[PDB]
Amino acid sequence: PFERDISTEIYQAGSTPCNGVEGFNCYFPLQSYGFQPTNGVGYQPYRVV
Amino acid sequence: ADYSVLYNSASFSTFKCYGVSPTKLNDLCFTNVYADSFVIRGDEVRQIAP
Repeated sequence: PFERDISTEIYQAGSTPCNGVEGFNCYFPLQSYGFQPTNGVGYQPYRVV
Repeated sequence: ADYSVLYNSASFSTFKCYGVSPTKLNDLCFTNVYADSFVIRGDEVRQIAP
């Protein structure tokens, strides 16, 4: 709670470790939001404070 | 049925299995388990993918 983390390392999906291959089942922890015109109202950004 | 022999001595590499893991199966209790075998194209033995 109330802790901000900026760590970005390879995530372990399961067996057969990636070993820095960044291939199948080996993705970066950070992902960008999907903001496209072909989306519903619920997919639009919201000013949440 | 003693299913520990599956992982008692095995060297199965690239074990990418989706769903319930066959290992540690004594915890779950079911009625019937079936094993299926088939013959396919020789050149498609590594070409079969989901």
